[PDB]
Amino acid sequence: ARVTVQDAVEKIGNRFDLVLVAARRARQMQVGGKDPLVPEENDKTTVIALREIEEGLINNQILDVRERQEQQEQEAAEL
Amino acid sequence: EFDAIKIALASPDMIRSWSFGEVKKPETINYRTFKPERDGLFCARIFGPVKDYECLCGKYKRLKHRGVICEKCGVEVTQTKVRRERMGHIELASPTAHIWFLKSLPSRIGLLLDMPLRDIERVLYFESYVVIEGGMTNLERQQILTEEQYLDALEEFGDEFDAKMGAEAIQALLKSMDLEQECEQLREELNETNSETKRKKLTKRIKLLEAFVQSGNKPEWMILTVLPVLPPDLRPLVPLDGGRFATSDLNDLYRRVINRNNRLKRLLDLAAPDIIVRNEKRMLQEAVDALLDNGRRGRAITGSNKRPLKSLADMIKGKQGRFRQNLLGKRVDYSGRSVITVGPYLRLHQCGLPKKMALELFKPFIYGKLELRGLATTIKAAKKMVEREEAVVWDILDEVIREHPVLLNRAPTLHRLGIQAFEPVLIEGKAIQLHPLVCAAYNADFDGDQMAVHVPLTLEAQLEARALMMSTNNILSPANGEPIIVPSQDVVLGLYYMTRDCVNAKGEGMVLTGPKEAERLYRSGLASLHARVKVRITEYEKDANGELVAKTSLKDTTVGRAILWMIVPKGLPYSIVNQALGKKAISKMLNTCYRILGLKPTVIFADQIMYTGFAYAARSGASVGIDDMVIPEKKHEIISEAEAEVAEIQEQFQSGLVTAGERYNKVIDIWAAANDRVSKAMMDNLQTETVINRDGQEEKQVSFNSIYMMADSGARGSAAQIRQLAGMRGLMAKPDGSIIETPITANFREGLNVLQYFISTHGARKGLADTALKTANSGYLTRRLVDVAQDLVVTEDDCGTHEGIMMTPVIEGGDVKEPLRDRVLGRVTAEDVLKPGTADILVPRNTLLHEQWCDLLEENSVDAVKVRSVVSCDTDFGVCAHCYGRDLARGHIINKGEAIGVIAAQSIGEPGTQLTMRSSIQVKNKGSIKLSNVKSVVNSSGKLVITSRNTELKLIDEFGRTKESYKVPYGAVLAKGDGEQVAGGETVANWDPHTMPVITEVSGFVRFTDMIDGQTITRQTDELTGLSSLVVLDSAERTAGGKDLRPALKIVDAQGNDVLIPGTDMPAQYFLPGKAIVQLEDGVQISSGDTLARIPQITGGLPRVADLFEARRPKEPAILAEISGIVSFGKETKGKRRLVITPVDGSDPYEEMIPKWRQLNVFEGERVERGDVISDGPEAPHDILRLRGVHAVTRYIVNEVQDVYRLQGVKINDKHIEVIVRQMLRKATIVNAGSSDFLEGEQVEYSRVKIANRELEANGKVGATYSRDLLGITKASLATESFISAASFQETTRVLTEAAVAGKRDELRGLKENVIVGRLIPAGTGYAYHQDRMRRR
Amino acid sequence: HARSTGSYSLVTQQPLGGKAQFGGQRFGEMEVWALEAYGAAYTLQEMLTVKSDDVNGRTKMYKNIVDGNHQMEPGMPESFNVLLKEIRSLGINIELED
DNA sequence: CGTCCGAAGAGATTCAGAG
DNA sequence: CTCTGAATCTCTTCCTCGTGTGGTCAGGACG
RNA sequence: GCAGAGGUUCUAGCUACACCCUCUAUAAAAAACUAAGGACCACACGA
Ligand SMILES: [Mg+2]
Repeated sequence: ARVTVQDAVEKIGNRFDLVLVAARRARQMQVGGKDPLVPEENDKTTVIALREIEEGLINNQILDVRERQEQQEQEAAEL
Repeated sequence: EFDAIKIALASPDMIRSWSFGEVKKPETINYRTFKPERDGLFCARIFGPVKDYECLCGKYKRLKHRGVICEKCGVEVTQTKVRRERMGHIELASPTAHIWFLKSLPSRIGLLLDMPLRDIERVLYFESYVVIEGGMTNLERQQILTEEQYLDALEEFGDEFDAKMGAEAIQALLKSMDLEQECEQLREELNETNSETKRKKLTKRIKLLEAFVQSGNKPEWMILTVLPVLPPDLRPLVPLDGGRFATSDLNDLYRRVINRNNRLKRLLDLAAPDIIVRNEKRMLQEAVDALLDNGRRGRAITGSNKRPLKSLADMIKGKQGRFRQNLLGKRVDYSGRSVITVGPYLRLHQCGLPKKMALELFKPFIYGKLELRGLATTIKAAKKMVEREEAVVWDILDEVIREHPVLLNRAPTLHRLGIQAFEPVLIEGKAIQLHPLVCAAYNADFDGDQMAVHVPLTLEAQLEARALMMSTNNILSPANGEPIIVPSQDVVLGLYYMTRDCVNAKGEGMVLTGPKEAERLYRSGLASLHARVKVRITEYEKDANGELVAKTSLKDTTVGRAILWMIVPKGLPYSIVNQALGKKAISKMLNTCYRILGLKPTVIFADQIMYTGFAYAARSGASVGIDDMVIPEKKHEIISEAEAEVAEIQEQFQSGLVTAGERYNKVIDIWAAANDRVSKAMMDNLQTETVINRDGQEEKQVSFNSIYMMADSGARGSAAQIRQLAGMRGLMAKPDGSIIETPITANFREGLNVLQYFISTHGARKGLADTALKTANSGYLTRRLVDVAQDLVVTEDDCGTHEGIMMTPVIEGGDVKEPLRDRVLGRVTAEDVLKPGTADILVPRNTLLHEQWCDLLEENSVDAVKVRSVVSCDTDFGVCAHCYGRDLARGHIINKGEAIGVIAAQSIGEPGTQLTMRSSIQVKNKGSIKLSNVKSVVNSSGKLVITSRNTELKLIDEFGRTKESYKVPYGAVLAKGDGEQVAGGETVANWDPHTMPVITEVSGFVRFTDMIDGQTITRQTDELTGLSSLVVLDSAERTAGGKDLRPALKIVDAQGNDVLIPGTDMPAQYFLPGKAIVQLEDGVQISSGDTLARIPQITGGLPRVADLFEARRPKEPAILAEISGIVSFGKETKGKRRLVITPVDGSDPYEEMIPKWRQLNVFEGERVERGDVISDGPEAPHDILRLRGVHAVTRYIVNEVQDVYRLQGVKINDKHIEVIVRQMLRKATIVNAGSSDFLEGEQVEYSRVKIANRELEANGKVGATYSRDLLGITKASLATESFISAASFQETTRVLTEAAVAGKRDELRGLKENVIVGRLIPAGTGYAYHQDRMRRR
Repeated sequence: HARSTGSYSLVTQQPLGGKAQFGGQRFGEMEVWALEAYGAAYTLQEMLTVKSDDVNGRTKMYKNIVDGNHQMEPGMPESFNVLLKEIRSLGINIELED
């Protein structure tokens, strides 16, 4: 569980792009079969995305490059 | 999905294209059967089938039959929702003018034809004939000709000449006129005529014609041949009410219009007599007028219950109109309401919420979880399971409320923090539980106060609610950096009781190992809660580079203060918990915790401090009782003295020594003195009377009385609110505001006399009615503030602009109202600040001034700091982050994107409910005195006199700061010199308030030039001193014989030669105006600084703020020097005196008319710069902006509105006022077109002209110059490039009419436009999407 | 007065003037301003479009939440279409560019 | 069985004073 | 005699949400 | 399971937001199940 998103916004100094990136992460977790990298503690997707951002391993750049790589092996799937 | 929205005049062919039919029967339905009329307002063939994919007959009733009409009735079969968009038209037999363009204030139809509106709506009402194509006649194309004059023309103009009448006649005029020809015809009249008013009217006509030669609009389209009808589902039959089917709405107006149209058709085919046809045409015109805009004529057509029936314009304007009732703010699903409950056990990140409310709001989530877990196969079974409230449903519910924020929402959401997110805690009950700390932010009571709860649905919504709207994320109010979740009422009282001390309390003296031992002693009951005992504490400080060092010492304190030490986080020092800890102390504590520790430690500390305050307030038992409020023993003697004094005053008045006015003033003064004395006696009895020992003989301590603790702590109460309990209630005013002579002597602890309670209820009813009016006024002001804003968002990060406003601590004659530390905090400077050491970069150019920088500023003793103002920002369609500054809600620079216009508007409008409605100069403290822009000459008395007018005493202390500032009236003598150290408590300048001296600059012999005793200045007698004094007769009183000659005073030496001004060839002449007493006659030498002639001589509430923000010109505006130069006079006050100022170098094309009753501070022998005041009184912001500049007017309005807010004890950061003012003056006027496409008369948004001229100056071309102008909020908001924003605000009919005439296209791009449409908002998370959309175009 | 989904109004504002009639509380103009002051553009958009009057939006949102994917299909408020029809009916062509 | 009848301010509009 | 400023007249709102009630075109008879 | 019909129940049930199976012109071995309408003006009251 979480109460505040302070450390997250020192991680992402926008307070607005943070919502967008964590929303994309939550969308990946729900719509897709993406496994959250931080193991949940009976937490919802919208708060586990903020937990992922808190550890600093998930933000706009890493999310963008990760989805780009997934698309790359999506073209490469059919060779 | 879709691009910009455009609006234009509706062509008749376009209306035909819209309509899917043409209604002919007035009847709407049959009552025999609810089937719609075959050709009526509700019709299947015209507007689609009534039922979902079924025909009227029922031949086709399946989805496969889509796209094919019926056979017997020929009605299309499609979805019923198609009935909400299919329109129809009415083929009017006679064309009818659209009332919006007809009865407009500028009268579009009348203005386009350049003929008066009286004539226009005379010919509409068939009571005067216009003359179409008059031709070879005396009558012209635009000519009035009523019945008798028409007959006179007809009987002798029996040629082919025709003069049509009616709306058809105006349609003929509009067809005949060519718009381009009229423009090129009126261009030369515009270029020739020099009359300002006449040219203003010509430009207004030319604008209208141009707005029609540019837009694809024809003037003839204003007269409407065909009247469109709404889809039936938008104006339905209304509920049956048992089959009653009845409501006075559009259906009724449409019925009457169709009836009149059918009558006109019948009369036209029948060839009825022209009088009857004309009357029926007038009836049809009136019917169409009532349909479009009822109430735009004298009689608003009235339906059942004798009330105006809503028209097609009454549902687009007003509070109940579609805009403000269904688009600006609309009702929502997933919403519930209940009364609120304290529930102190909660943390501010969470709130209580009833099980029923969580079950109803989260029904789709519960259904989804049931389907996922397979408890119910289908939504239908799951819905039945939710109805049964089966135990499995509650366990599922607890899963969907784990991390699902809800938006608690109080009804009067005055500011941003009105709605906040919370993690719901499922509680059994029916009342929402609101955290105690956020009640102050919500301004929410527990007296039946209800607040709605909204459930964010999408991951984006819940996520942004958690990240932004959580009470943990809202600690500092947007209005000011001060915390908003501060312990407010009860927890503060508990802390105040906790942090005190008896001089002799149980368990006082022994040393304590730490706070744990203090808690052990208090809980065990062997030591009092507040006993002065030395404790050992491990105080943590982060003086290192982020590392926290530990300091252990034996600080003398009390047990109660030691209890709080375990609550506070490590970083906070012990000096913050060692005081009485009132409301202000706790606010400062929380602010320091936020600025040092951060956000999460501040949240945890606030929760813990709330817990301890509540617990130890419960343990305190701080009750209230009769013995708790003490009557002063001296109150009786004070009352006796006051009665004796009023008796003496009345006896004096009876004899006649003092009349009514001075007697009333004396009685009021002595009663106020008695009230002050009894208040002081009450305070002494309430805080000093307490006698308690120290195991010795006798000692006196601060009282522990219940009411004193509940008032002094700031928990709840004030000075007057405690005076009205034990001391005299005071003089209570009548409804009109004049004070009752005899006060309410009795207090509330004692009884009140019946008359005393009558005066009390007079005051109470006055206050209640004032509040009832003031809340509405503040709501209107908040609406205006929001809507002049909402297009201003932080679009950039920096602009590299060196411009700004020089922030200086404000002095209004008294002490420092706001120090520079609290005035520039959180704002980014524009130029490097320097300490007394020159060329010192104390603070760099573009660094935000956080707490550390401001603290450094105070110890370096800075005086004025130039700072980047939002007004000075040159960013287009927004402002940059640096020019704005701190968010005031988070300890960092404003985020790139965040909407600050709405934040500022809400911050300004929130305290509107808390507002109201209705010599000599002495130095205060030790310090140096220096004068700014001063000219002085030493006199024979050794004193100092001023030659300038704006000399203004600034008191500089030994630190270099300005402790005091005083305005020096002209001619006031200064006892001390420049730079001379003065001791506080002695006057330095004194003057006669009712005298304007004409003190001479240079001493010498003065000869009476042009002085005639009898013609110009009469030698009046003196009955007081025995020596006659010459008094200059007034110009108006004196005749023209003595008026043509100009009074003057020539300066000469002993040899008779003229004396010239030092450095000026002009002799030092002095003009004596009317009513100037000259004691010194001719032949008398005058020393320097000697008086020549003794020339003799508001609101601060919500209306003042409204006037300031609407830029209302004051009733007595102050005249400002338009140009810089010497002053000359023209007319002999022939009704209106004229004044001319001519510069030494430039020309003098400016003349101003000044009434005689206006006092003038300027003479004709002194130099005045541009913007210097001439008359006396309030000065309009327009003149300040025109002359002194945009920065000067911004500073003036900021200072005025802050001074208005200062008196009510509410503080708002100046950046909000600055951004609102920037939105006010966003319009500009192009004085010279230059090479730009913009016309001179045209006013365009300052962003447009700035972009255009910066592009023109980018290359070798020269950009066009402009003149910015300041207009009020309610005028800046309507005058905006967005029609859909001005229409939603006010004057919707006028805004829509102007937009339809203009053909202007709204590009959205504003918060409120995108709100009305329903798309993403360019404020927060939507700003990135909008910028991506722009970069993709 | 808690409510999730219910019968809708003429203008298709779903809450149907909340009272005994099962209704949602008017998210008035002040509350819209309050969300505007926040960096709120998704919760505001959802509760001024997909939660109130977008018929296709409302149906899609309900089906999505019961599906478990809290995804907003934006669409357009039907109140704006009503406003367009009312302004057109006055005789003032107000339309949208594609 | 269906069918035809106060208050408060702004701005436009007269309206007026003075050469 | 034609505009100038000024008085006169007309428009346009004048908070923001709840909860209980109650009253509302009303064609009417004839082919 | 997207255009229709039938089935064991209960007139009718074809995804109508909607619940099971069959096929493209033919009707039954089969238990959990069903409905998709609804304004304005006034009064009083609460914050
Ligand atoms: Mg309350």
